[PDB]
Amino acid sequence: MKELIYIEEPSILFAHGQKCTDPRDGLALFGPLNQIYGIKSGVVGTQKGLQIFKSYLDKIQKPIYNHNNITRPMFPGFEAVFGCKWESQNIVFKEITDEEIRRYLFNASTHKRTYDLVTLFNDKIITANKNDEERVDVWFVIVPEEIYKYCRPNSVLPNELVQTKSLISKSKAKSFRYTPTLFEEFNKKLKEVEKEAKTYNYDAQFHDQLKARLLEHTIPTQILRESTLAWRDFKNTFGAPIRDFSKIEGHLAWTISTAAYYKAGGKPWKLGDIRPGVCYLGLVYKKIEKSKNPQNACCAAQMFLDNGDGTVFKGEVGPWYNPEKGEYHLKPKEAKALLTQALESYKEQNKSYPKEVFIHARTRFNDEEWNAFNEVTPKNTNLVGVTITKSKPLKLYKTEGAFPIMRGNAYIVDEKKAFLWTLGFVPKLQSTLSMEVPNPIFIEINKGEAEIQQVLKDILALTKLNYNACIYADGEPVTLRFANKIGEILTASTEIKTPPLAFKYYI
Amino acid sequence: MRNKIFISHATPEDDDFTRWLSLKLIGLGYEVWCDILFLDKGVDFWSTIEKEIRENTCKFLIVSSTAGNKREGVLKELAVATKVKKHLQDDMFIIPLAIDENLSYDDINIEIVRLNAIDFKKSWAKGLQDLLDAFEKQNVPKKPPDHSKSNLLYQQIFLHDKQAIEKEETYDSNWFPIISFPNELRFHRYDWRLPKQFDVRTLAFPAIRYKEYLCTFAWEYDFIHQLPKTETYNGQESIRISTSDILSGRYDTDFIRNYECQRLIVQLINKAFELRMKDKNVREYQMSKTFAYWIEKGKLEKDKFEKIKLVGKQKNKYWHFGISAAGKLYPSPVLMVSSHIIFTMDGINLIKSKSIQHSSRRKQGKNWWNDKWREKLLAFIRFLSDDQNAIYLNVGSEEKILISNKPLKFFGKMSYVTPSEVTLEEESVLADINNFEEDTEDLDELEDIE
Repeated sequence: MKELIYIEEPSILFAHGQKCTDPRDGLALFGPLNQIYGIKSGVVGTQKGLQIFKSYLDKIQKPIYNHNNITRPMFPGFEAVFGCKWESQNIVFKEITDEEIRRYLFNASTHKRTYDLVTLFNDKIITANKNDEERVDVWFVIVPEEIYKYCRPNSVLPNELVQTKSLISKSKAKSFRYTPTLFEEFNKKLKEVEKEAKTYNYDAQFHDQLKARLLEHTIPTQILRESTLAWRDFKNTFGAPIRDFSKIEGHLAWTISTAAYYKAGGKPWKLGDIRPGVCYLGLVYKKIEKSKNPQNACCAAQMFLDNGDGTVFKGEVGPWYNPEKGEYHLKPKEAKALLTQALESYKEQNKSYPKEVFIHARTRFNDEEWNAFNEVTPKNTNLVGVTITKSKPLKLYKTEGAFPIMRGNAYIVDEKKAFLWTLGFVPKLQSTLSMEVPNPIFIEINKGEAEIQQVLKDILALTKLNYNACIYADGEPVTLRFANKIGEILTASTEIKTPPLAFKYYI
Repeated sequence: MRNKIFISHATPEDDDFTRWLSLKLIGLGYEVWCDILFLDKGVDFWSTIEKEIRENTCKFLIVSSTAGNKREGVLKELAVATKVKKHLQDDMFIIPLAIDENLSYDDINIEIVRLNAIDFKKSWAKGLQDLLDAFEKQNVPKKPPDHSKSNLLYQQIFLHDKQAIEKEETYDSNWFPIISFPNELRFHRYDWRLPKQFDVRTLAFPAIRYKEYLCTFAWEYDFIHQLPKTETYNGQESIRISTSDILSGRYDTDFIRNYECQRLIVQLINKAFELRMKDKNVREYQMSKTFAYWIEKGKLEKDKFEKIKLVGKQKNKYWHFGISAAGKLYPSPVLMVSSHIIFTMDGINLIKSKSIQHSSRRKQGKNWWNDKWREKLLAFIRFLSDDQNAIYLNVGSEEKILISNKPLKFFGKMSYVTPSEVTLEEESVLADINNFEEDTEDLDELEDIE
């Protein structure tokens, strides 16, 4: 037979120096890692949205129970968990009337409707952030259900609800930006055509476009649908709720509270077993569909040390995508610039260069890119490149019982390639984190020298640093889980030049 | 000396709360007694409870809930605490904790109405702060804060059976090892004898075109029927390469590199699997770039092989268990098999829409757990076996590839305590609630079906 090694469950540190395995238990018993004075919440949306938000806050100030307290522990209340007040009083509210929404919601062009609505919300948020004496820690956007339903890339407005026709087709707009040279005094009709073509520069995703347009202003934002908070009030034709959340009310309260606390400036938890001087980098790639060159892509890197509070660096845009292989690679100069920025940021934060640097990516590294990375790594620093992929399926079925393989079991093929099970049964929750039979992630050390068991432990630990959702563990390490989301936000607009370094603006 | 704090409450309900306050108080240095932490289910608890109220308790906390005001044990403990309070002349011996918003001050026992309860209803943190202020004002004994004690108690009591235990677990995989390979890999130099437009996938045995050669494990005469020009072909013109040298990495010649030979062997294994599937009369479902093979309804007696069901029903649609295989050599020479679910309307005719297939597969697999997947995969693989131990992939008239029906078994040294499957059913029911955030684009195909 082939032997399986076991990787112990990574413990996470909390307040008073206490360690636990479940973020919910640690938060409930000891509280977050650091305390904040309070949360000054700002709300932009309809009046019904403000009432729903206030009701949700008043509800989460008091405990919420779940049917099964083992897998989904209860919510002891915001003040009893985080130790900071989140009051529903004194909220900076910027109303968006239903007439304003209806003015832009009934446009046939998805891009134009999304751009107009996102412009309304973003202008309200920016004006409040600039002209108000009261500073807002986190801005909460209560998006009505109609906006969420009709402002997605694949959403089509029914022909009965179309009030304003589209002045330009998608292909004609894609063939405007690159052939601007409008070069003429234009009738108002052509100026409206120009404006819609410019709206085509932005993705049709409401959330991603709002995040991209609010990045440059360093304004934290949390986007919540109306039915996420008041799902009982949103009923279908049969009388039953559209989305039944009666079994995850405690989990939803946990997730929203943790996200709001993290975005307000506080760090909930961090890794309990920290290796000093270790820096993880996540190489992230996203294709720019609006580029003249189909090979163009946007490259991003994310740096995490011991907590989820990370640093995001945006690389230059150039021909990184290789259509023959389906792999992304940076040219030497851009790779050197990205790694130099990351290492200098680490040196600024921690007063000394890291002892070990791990770069996690979804594709193998070539020799040119790796030599570029090594040319900027100090002589006293170890640089390792690791690829984590889900495309190599090794399914293990337990012989006895219906429950899957326990989380943490690993299979070491050789000194550089190994299988790790970040999904499976969890003894603490007495249940499984993934349906069917969990898929292991394939961990391969392509470049550099590093012990495989240490890399497995580090990746399992990094699985625990998801501050957007207060779940026990994720399927992927934090260095790569938010690759898709961060890439989409960065590519949602072509006007982003110097995005902020802090991670709280990207989720 | 009386230095303990007594928390009285209900067992099934008032359970989560007592935990928070208790741990919080013990972490702050207070010696706390509550039956959740210090009572082992099965012992006569009344004598110990009465002794702790009468002899060691300084403050008696009663959780005032709707069920707390009616539970018999809570009332008995309150009576004992009232006797002790009258004995000690300490009018603040009983400190009520109001946690239920629906508990009016008239529904609280008349003995408890006269005592100023601490408002835990609005916020548990504010109630804890009020409790700590009251305890400080009453000079309740306490030790320096030691949260490690609370953490240790939590781990010992509420995580005893919820930890990884040491026990060997044997895991069945989906890799089926290859017992043997043909002795030689042969490159028949057909040149003209092989027309440039001949599709080698139509040959009775696996073959690959490489330059002017034909790469296969089969002999020259195996293709005389389908390539009559090769009847006059000399066998000494073939380049015969040992398979063991290829697999072990000892093969080094200028004609072809070793990794190319390994890739050709992988392709030949895949082609032999395709031909074997066509020999077993299993239907084909075209995936993105590979093929999945499923069993038609009525082919197997009662749609079952070895008491394991392979074809079944799901509402108006039928589900079929299918496999898709790819050859692997590097970890070990095995035959990798992946499990699929393929749906048909009447058991024969496929469903053309891809999103219907995806949604139905997710819906059906949500309720399929480890045991179902393992049993169905093993039954399918035993359906393809020619003897009790292995399945034969024909590659020539005299050369074959032997693949075991027993998967490559894995074993680990750490296990878990198996709970009831009701937890699995609960997770199945809860999966859709989480998935309703990513599945709002597949809801139109369902209306397309109706």
